[PDB]
Amino acid sequence: SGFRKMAFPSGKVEGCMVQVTCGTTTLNGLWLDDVVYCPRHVICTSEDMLNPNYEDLLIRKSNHNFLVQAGNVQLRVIGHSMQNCVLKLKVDTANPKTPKYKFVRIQPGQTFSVLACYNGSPSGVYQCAMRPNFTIKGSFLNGSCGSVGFNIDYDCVSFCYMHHMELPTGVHAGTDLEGNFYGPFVDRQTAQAAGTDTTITVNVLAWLYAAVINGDRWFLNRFTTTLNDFNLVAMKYNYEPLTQDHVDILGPLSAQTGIAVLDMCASLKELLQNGMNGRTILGSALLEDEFTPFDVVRQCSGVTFQ
Amino acid sequence: SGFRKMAFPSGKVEGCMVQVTCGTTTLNGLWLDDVVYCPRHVICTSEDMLNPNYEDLLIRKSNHNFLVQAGNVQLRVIGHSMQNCVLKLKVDTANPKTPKYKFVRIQPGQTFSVLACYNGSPSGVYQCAMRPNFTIKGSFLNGSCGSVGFNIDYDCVSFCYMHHMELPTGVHAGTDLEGNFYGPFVDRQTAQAAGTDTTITVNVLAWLYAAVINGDRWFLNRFTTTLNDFNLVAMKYNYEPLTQDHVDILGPLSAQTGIAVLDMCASLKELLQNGMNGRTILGSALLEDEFTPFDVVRQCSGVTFQ
Ligand SMILES: *[C@H](O)[C@H](C[C@@H]1CCNC1=O)NC(=O)[C@H](CC(C)C)NC(=O)OCc1ccccc1
Ligand SMILES: *[C@H](O)[C@H](C[C@@H]1CCNC1=O)NC(=O)[C@H](CC(C)C)NC(=O)OCc1ccccc1
Repeated sequence: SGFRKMAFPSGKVEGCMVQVTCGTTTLNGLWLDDVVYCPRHVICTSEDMLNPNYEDLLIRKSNHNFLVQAGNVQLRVIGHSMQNCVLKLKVDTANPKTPKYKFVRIQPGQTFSVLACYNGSPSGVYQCAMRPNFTIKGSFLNGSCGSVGFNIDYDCVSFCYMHHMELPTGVHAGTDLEGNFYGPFVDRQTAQAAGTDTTITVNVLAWLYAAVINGDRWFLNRFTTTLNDFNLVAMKYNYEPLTQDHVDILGPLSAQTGIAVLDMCASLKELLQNGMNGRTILGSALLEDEFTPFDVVRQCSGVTFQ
Repeated sequence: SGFRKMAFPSGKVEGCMVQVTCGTTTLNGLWLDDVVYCPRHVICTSEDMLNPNYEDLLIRKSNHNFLVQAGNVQLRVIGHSMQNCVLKLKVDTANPKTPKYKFVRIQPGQTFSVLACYNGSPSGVYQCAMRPNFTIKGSFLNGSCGSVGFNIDYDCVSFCYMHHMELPTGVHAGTDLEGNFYGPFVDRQTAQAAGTDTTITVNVLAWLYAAVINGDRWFLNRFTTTLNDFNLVAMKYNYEPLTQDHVDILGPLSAQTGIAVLDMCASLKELLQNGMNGRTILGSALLEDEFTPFDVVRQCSGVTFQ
């Protein structure tokens, strides 16, 4: 037993990280088949980035201005192009270590693993949630751009995120691998505005279910509640509204625990109005919202990939 | 910026996980060169495990009773032997994906990444600390035995932990890869006693330094303290005593922040006596102690492996 924030095994993605250089900017790219993907601001200098005209900047570049390195061996750029905020470099060699993969645009509230990279070299892996306001709470330094977020189902790697920028708020913003930002963000060095962040209610419930599965059962109470009775309390506390579709997603967890979902909502309601009184749940003094119901079921049994 | 609990990239270790079967028990083994390492209780039935005579149980086994599988391909056992609580299976083929590696016995307070495995197949990765009482707070289900904990320096994998058992307390116990348990534990299914756990003071300070590096600076105060003045407060709160060698380990973090270490101890003293007053530090309502000073410096800049 036990419950930990768990990332996917990163081996399949490690083999796809390369270094992309152009000017003095170096960052990470993703090498799949004969195409390298990286953030398009690799083509900016430090002055460009305040309001870059990316089309005019890319025009001044040719294939040989793009140095791509995988370890110490290397590809040549036989073509380049811009798709939204990513650059695609067509290269000599198809990556021999290309995993089965898809590109997916994930939804707010879903989680993924981030392989943090510097100079094309993997550095660490951790789990993140796409916040309701389309930011992530990451760990990214200069050079980290082009690090990717992914899920593994099967032997199949679903890439969902490429890192581009840190907002002066301290949280992080990026694109899908077609180069479209999550959220309202643009790739320029300007003060940019994330919305109010809300707590992912269905994730908090799933973690309360994980807590019961693991012996933490004190918060379980006497009360019950209705869906709209709870949703009134949810908006008081900036929790995203709970729907019937959320209830049904929790069905498996409800059936393994024998605790009805709105029995679980009633415990959550009192935690929100009464606090935790200095006690803890799965070793945390806060309500955790970065576990999806699938994360919980995975970890609590299943938990197996090619 | 930002600060997250980060595991090492797991690719090098994924290639070493195999399935070891003997009877109906299946668990994970580690395949390095032509030797497979796994917990010796793979040779027990469900009745043996209450007080197994491992030597007498191993004698009834021969090489062909040990089914070792790496993916779907497979090795033959040309020799077996017991070293402390691990079985070593000499096998046909040297693992083509063997990384450069060493076996190390880590010290209390150090951290490592755990690659959780089931049926020889990697499932997830997360970071753990060896507690002062030689347990870890893990996430392990049935079948997880033989999963390993490791560090990466270089391209060099330092294996330090193999998982064996869950204590009725809920925390986890295991051996080094020479088969010697961390702590007083034995591999039998008996109620077993971990000591009082203490908080790793030097790790908490390192995380407070990480907090200051990342903008969380409210806890920084006015006071100072002496080493033994702090150590009196530390034993009140079951914190391990702070020594001069701990101070010097924190030197780098002190010099990047400009905050003297016993200036940092004074802030920690007031957190311990006054609580956090419902505020948070790096998004946590508790004092975190599973980051070493090296973890902090790694993540806060460096953070790069083969
Ligand atoms: C790409 O490597 C970099 C990632 C930033 C670096 C600091 N923390 C991150 O997540 N992205 C940028 O530098 C980005 C470039 C624009 C053209 C998109 N600008 C940016 O994110 O400004 C925020 C910032 C810059 C430098 C240090 C701290 C924050
Ligand atoms: C090895 O796969 C297994 C790992 C346990 C399984 C449950 N959570 C774990 O960490 N180890 C054992 O089953 C161990 C065998 C002895 C001969 C060492 N016995 C044990 O740990 O008992 C505790 C336990 C057993 C089953 C479920 C929950 C706890």
